[PDB]
Amino acid sequence: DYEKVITLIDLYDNAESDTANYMSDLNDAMLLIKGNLNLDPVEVRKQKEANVLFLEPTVYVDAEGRETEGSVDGGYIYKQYDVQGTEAYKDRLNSDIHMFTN
Amino acid sequence: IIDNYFNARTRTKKGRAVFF
Amino acid sequence: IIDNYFNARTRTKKGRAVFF
Repeated sequence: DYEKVITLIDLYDNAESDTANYMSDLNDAMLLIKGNLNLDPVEVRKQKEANVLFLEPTVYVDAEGRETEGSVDGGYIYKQYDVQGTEAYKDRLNSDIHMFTN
Repeated sequence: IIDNYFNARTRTKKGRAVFF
Repeated sequence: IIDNYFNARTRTKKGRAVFF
C-alpha cells in the first residue's frame, strides 16, 4: 500500500533533515562591528549587560598633516531562509503522500 | 622649527569600541 | 633623515575577521 510513495517519503526525510542541518550549523544572530577599532576581548563579554555601544573612529594623520576619520559601523545581522518555498514544498510532499495512499 | 616645536605634530590615533 | 628616524614609516597592515 505504501510501496509507490517510498520515493516521496525519502524526499520528505531529506527536506526535513536539511532544514535541521541549516538550523544546527548557522548562527541565529550576531552583533557585527566594523572598522579599525581596538576591541578588548574581555569587554566583548560584557556585551549582554551593555546599554550604550560607543564606536570612536581611528583618526589617520597624513604626512602633509591632514586628519581624517576611519569608518566605523555597528548592527545586528541574522540568519534567514526561504520559509515560504520550503513550506510549500514540504506541504506538497505530505499532501501527495496522503493523496496517493488515500 | 620654533613653530614646529610649539605646535608639535599629531600622529594616527587608533579608534575604540566600548560597551560601557 | 633625523625626522625620518624619529617618525619611522608605517606599512600596510592586513585586516582581521574575529568571532570572539
